[PDB]
Amino acid sequence: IRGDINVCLMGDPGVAKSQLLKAICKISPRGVYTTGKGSSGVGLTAAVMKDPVTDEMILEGGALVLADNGICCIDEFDKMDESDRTAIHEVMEQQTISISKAGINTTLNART
Amino acid sequence: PNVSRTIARELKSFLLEYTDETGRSVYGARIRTLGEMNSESLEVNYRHLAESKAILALFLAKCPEEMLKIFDLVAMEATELHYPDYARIHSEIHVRISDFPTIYSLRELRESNLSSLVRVTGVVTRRTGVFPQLKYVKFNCLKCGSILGPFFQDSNEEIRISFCTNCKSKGPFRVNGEKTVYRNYQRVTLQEAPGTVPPGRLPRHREVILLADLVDVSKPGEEVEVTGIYKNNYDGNLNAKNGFPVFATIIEANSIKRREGNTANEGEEGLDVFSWTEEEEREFRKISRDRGIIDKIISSMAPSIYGHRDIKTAVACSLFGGVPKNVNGKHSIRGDINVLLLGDPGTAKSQILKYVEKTAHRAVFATGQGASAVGLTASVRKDPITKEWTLEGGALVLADKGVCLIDEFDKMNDQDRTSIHEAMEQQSISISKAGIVTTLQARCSIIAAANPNGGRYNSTLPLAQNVSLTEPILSRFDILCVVRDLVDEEADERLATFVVDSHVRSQLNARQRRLQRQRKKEEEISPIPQELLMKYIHYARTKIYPKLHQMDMDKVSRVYADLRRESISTGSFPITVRHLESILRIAESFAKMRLSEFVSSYDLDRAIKVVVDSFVDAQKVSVRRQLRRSFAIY
Amino acid sequence: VEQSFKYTEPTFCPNPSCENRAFWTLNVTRSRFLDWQKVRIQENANEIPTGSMPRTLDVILRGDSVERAKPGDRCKFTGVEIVVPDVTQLGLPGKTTEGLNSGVTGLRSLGVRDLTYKISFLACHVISIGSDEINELKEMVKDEHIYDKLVRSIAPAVFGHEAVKKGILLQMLGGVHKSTVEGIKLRGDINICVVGDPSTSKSQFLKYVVGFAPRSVYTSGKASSAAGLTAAVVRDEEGGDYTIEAGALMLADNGICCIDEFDKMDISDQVAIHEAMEQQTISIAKAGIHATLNARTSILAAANPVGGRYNRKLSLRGNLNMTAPIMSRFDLFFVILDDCNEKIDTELASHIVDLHMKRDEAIEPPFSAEQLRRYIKYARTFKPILTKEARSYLVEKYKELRKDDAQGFSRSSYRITVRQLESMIRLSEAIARANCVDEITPSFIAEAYDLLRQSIIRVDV
Amino acid sequence: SVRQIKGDFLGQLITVRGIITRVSDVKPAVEVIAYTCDQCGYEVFQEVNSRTFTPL
Amino acid sequence: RAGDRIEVTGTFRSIPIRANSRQRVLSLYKTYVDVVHVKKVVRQITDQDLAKIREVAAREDLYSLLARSIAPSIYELEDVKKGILLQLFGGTNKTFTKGGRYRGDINILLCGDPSTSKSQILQYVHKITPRGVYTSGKGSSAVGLTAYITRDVDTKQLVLESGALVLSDGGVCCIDEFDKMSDSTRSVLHEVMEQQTISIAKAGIITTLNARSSILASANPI
DNA sequence: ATCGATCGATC
DNA sequence: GATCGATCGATAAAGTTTTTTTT
Ligand SMILES: Nc1ncnc2c1ncn2[C@@H]1O[C@H](COP(=O)(O)OP(=O)(O)OP(=O)(O)O)[C@@H](O)[C@H]1O
Repeated sequence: IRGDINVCLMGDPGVAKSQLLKAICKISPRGVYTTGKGSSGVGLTAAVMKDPVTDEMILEGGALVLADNGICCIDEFDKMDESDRTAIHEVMEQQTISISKAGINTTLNART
Repeated sequence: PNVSRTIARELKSFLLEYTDETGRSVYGARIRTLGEMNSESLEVNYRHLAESKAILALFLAKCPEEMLKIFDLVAMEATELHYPDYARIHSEIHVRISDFPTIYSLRELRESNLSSLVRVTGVVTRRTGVFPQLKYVKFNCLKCGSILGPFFQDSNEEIRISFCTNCKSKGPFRVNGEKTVYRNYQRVTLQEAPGTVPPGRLPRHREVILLADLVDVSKPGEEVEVTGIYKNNYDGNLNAKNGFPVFATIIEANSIKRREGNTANEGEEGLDVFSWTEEEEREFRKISRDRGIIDKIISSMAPSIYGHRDIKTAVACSLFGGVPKNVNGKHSIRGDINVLLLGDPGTAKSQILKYVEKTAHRAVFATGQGASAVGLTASVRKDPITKEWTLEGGALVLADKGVCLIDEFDKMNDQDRTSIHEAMEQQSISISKAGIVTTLQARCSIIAAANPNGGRYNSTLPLAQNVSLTEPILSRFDILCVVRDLVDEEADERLATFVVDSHVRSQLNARQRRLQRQRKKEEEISPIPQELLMKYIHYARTKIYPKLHQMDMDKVSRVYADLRRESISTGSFPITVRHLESILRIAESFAKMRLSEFVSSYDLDRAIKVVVDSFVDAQKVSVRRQLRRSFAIY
Repeated sequence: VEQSFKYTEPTFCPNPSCENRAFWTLNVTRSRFLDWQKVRIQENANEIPTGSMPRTLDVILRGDSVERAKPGDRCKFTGVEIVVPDVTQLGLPGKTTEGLNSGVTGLRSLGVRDLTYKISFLACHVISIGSDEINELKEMVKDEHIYDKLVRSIAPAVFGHEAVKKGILLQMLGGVHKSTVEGIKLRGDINICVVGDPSTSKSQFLKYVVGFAPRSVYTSGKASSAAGLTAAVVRDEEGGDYTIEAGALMLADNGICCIDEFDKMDISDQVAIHEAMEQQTISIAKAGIHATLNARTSILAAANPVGGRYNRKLSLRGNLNMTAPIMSRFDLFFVILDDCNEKIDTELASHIVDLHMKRDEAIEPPFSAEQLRRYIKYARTFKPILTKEARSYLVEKYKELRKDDAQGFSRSSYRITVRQLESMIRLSEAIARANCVDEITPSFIAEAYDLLRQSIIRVDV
Repeated sequence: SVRQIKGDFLGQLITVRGIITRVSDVKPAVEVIAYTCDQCGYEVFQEVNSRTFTPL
Repeated sequence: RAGDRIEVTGTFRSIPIRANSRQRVLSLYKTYVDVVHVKKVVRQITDQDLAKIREVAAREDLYSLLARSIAPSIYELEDVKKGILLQLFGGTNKTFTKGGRYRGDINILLCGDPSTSKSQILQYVHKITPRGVYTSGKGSSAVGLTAYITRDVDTKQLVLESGALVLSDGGVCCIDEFDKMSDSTRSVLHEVMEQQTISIAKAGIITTLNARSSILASANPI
């Protein structure tokens, strides 16, 4: 069964409200912060990328493969939505944080 | 050995003493003619090849190349008596071989084919330029005799040694610079053209090494087929696969010819003869001094289609062309004629354009959807891994007389049509997209296959209401051929009883008896057969230039002025300064077919009465009133 | 003799006491060769546990076995194993700890290196799974009603519709293609469609033909974006742009392709296949040189009506749901009608249950599948020519026919012109090509005239 | 800070602050050696130089 | 196989490496383990189970007994529970020698009220079948399903991995989002609905490979 | 700059 | 004729922002 409900906000002040949310996220335990640029929805889960001359094809990731059972505080919901909008459902959809690339088909947990 | 010395005597007899087809010394005539142009080439007739292989099939398919080296030195003496001291210029000749009775594709090569004659087709991809090749390795020692004679270097093997006939030390071999001539070298690599191939699969690669007097005959992109030998070079080094007991492939060539068309022949139209030496040029004058030739040629041009006359007047006039008359330091003059057809969906308009593709010398058939807005003209293909952004043109730079089908590809009509109507207006157009500012020169011709939105009379109103093509691009053409067919009986049978008989048209003597069968199958009513009529268009276009007079001019002055006046108050589509330029242009097109260089009086009113009627006959219900003006021109 | 995996230098036992191992010269004269190729294999689909990067290996084909291995099929092999290293030679200078076993393999008698050993595979022989019978044709050609025997023995999954059963059999065979000299190559086939209400007996023939016909592909023709029906080259990949592509026209070279659902394509391909219909070649110049490819095809179609139910009092000029000149470019149809009667549903119910029995094979087609299949392979080896003077009988029929469909000078542009006269004889020879008669009688073209005419009065109200 | 440590600070002792990035793993380095001949058993010793060396 | 939770009972070793590829020079080592034993974390059909189910097969209410067993927490809703076990009892391949080639597999669907264990029922069906699929939110696509060209990090060559519809050879295709699926795809499932196959038109090769498949659809309102 | 191979000289 | 020493020759390098059609 599902636990760990998710509350969302909306509204357009001129206060730049990230200080009203994410200041809590910068003192809360296991609360990692993200933005629009950088970690996309494919960059939210784990992936295989380039590395230095040492052991390549390591499983680099974003937030949800490392912020399990914590706080995932996000901003800019209309940014990089072609990969984001599916994957944010996949934590509310129970336990399907996975890397279904050509490399492997293993699935890790989802509790955030 | 020594009996091959007699072989040269045994074939110079067997070749030069007699040429077939009632003598005439055919091969004994084409030798001196290519001596006159100073172009270093010869041919061999296949029927002569059929007769000069009886003792030589075991000296062609057994040993192809050293037979040719002793075959080369007899051709000097075959013309040294004819042209004395011809060896003092360029000192060299080598033969070429004509067609062969094999149909090998690229896939079908095995071990049994090597070190023998081969024939294969394909297409030319990425190619290099022209380098010089050393060809005569004057070897050089350091302390002993440093001139070991000019050698005979091979293909990619680097034939050298460490020490021989001077010492046995490790003294390397060097060069010097006295009297080493150079032949050139041009490594076109070949890709299999996707024609006769079981589809849905990949292309396959080869390599072709050209030779001295066969450089840059091909152009990149164009379809070719090559006849040469097969060779091997076991270099013992390859670095895509591992090193293995394998060996590469090199195809050296002896000849090369252009794309061929309608591959169904048995003894002709595969070899580009196009060599109007004696039996043609002595004949071709009396066929030009007759009185109804222009009433005979255009009737007998496209034999398969009976139809209305005026299109065959126009489409024969299109590939005959005019003149690119240059001028002093001022604006140039268009030397092209660009027809445009308009037809009902079901008349023969798709066939005359198909048939004229064969009867031209070079062509292209970019039709319908999929014609890119840039791929017609030149485009830049990006570099490979260590190269530069080079210029690889497509259709229009290759085709000098090209054929497109711009009917109504409406989704891409707003893409490409900004790139074809400046091939005419600002003729010789080229572009500088992210590359080099250059200007290629392409004096191309354009025909078209327009198609209205449904029936031919989709409105009573003018042609801006009929076609979706707007005014100014449409005005870059000269004439609008339009068809009509409502209801008839005796004109209907004149097609109907005609086309039914066309479907009824479905060993040395017997090779020619089949060739004699080829005469009567196109000579039912005998309309001047196409065995030779295409064979003189190629020098009807590159040998004769016409001129005009001045006393036969000012009749046309009121023709342009009054008809423009008669069509502005009644405005369907206008005429400008360029219509009268097309008036005199197609006038001298007809006079080029008299092989005459002049302009008569009979050709002007002929050329007038093919434009004035073909303009007015698409107006309105009120075409009947305009025809009351029409015979004032006549 | 016996050049090994790296022995590019035979340097053993000269005849006299000359300089052994000093040089070599690979003679291209006496050293006989053999021809080979190196391909990769892959594991079959019904054995993978999951998408777990299905590994592979490589083979070598040595003898005549070259080119027998058509790529992309289930296949078997001989089975000799081998291991091949290649690291040190005369020419070019020879992640993780792969080749860790190689450090054991050092210190041979020549120079100290790190020679590996990688597993490979060699084959010798390939296979690819997936009389009186010649006298049986001579007996079966001496029958009488085989034109009527064949039409009853087409498909057990259909009942009735004896008009359209006649047409598909003529499509199943081929016509003629030889034509006039020095110019036009005429039509080579017929092309017939049937429109009707979906989820009916239209879909059964489409199931029937694609196994019954030689190499005939089926494609829905809905992917009108990338490639396939529309022909369009691929982007620059691994060494070049402007490469040819597949699609269900090029591999239908003497193959009978079948596409459906004409309504849902775009407005651009409706001239593209219209180009592909009139003659037998297509042309392309998209960002590369012109291509001269000739897809010798014969299409089969089944579109959808404008509302799913066909009106009766009108013509199909409204209900064709496309433009005008492709229909005139097409042949005629014999549209399948529909009705709800008390009797036909009951007999079709009995017709379907014994079929949908696991085993009720009491229905008897008077031929089998394969003896019909080899029969038309005997039928294609003739060339019947009209020789009688019924062409004078022929021309008056069309001359009467053209004055019917033109109901006025301002009547519609579905005027059946001289384009259809070719089909008016090239079906007329093919029906006589079914009954193995090498010439054309005026009696045989009786079924030829009305076959358009009973279906053009379906057009003309 | 690292912006001004360019000069005479070679072969000396300097503390620098900063931010640690690109942490590698723990790997065994070599400080002594012992080759075995399997005849005499005298395991030969040598010192270790920089990151590449050669046996005897 | 690659991609599972694992435990190993390994010894320890270390190897030298050559710095230059063509000399005997060597010094920062690389370690690796050597495993002695590893651990992750046609069935053998007995006869007591066949005897046990025949007691259940003696019970006439097996339809009702399988009606109540499929829901450990779900509200009753008898009508949806009919076809789900029926599709799981997915017929057989009643195939003739000549003609036909029909298969008894059918296709149910459902749509309607949002989040009525629409996914958890599909998760529950994923429990009851060992070899099946699971759809994703754009995990597969039109070109991302099959027909691959992909430049893999081991050899940079071609690999043809099967799509999920071919991958269910012995299962039930569970698939969703059939109102937000792109119209570049939702065009090849008609072929596996009809000819039970996937036709591949890729630069590699052509293949008419079949797909023994069975589908259900979980749509959504708008 | 170092290592390996080949050639020459000496025993 | 074989072995040892000296001299000469050959062997090690690295990539990933602009621009094209296309969907
Ligand atoms: N006047 C004619 N004489 C002989 N044959 C004809 C004539 N008109 C049509 N045909 C025949 O009709 C066939 C159909 O081709 P047709 O020329 O009608 O295409 P089209 O309607 O011109 O095509 P498009 O409109 O796309 O150019 C041709 O193969 C041709 O042989």
